[PDB]
Amino acid sequence: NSSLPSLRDVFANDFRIGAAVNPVTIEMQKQLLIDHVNSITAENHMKFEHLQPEEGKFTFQEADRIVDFACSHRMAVRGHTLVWHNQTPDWVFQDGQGHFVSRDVLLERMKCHISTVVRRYKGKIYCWDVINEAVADEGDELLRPSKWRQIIGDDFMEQAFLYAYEADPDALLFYNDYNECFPEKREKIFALVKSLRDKGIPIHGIGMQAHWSLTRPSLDEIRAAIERYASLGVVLHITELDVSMFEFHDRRTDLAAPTSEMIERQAERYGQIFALFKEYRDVIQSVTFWGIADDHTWLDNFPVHGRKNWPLLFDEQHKPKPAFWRAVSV
Ligand code: NA
Repeated sequence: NSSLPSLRDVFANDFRIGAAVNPVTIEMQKQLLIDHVNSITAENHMKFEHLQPEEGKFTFQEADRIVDFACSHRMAVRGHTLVWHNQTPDWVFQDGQGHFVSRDVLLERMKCHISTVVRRYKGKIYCWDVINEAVADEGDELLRPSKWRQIIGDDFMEQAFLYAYEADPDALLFYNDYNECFPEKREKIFALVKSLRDKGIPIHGIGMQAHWSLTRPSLDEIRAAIERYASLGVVLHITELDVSMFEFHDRRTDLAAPTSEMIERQAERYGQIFALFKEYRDVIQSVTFWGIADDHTWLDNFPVHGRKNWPLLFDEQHKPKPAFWRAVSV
């Protein structure tokens, strides 16, 4: 690695380079992070259930460690995530009697969470995924069901963005989602963000999770989605990038190593993707991977528990893969 290029330096004129982390992987992958990234996201410890597990009980210790690491290495931090249909405790939606709370009460609890969390990290965290994954991933409706939406109404996203803006008006506020380049879902995401901006809501950015495979989305699809979203005037971040060795239909559990063909195609795929990101450097300002090396990835257990995946630029021994060399040479 002594003579290896540094990802953040190669892309210094193009976008930040980030990694998702937790206190354990910061220790396990510390030198790779130090050597390559200039942005960090908490993989899990800034989600609602990890910050306010019980009402009025805030547990910032893990998030604090992650921010302390970033700040001491001059890394930016993306805050992930305030309002989501997952990893939010049941207390949030319920009264003492157990019934669902009212719209007004859920808005007070949303405001209190957002205010307390965003104000704690103001001046250290420069952007927040305020709404995560509200758009439907299947069927014809615009929006996914969620208790947030059930109890407040469809203006729950408007309110979340306004509460976060009040808590830190210097932050960039994002709508973040996956399968963001499939045309039907891209059109829903575009319509939704257009409608919020058309009302003056402080949404500044779209986060493209980019939980991609070797084949999907196509490069034409990615291009079209970047152009579509940029045409709204928002900032784009690629927020959770990984390139799975398995397509969505491939639920094999048996593979103990990637084939040479998978490794080669993944290298080609990452070179193609980075070439496209560099081409859109004027609208893409950050590319975060959902990890940094193949010794830690949520894809080992999702969508199939207990297998192994190899989605990143560095292998389990933290050495560069064929994908690294193509990514850095665009
Ligand atoms: Na840029």
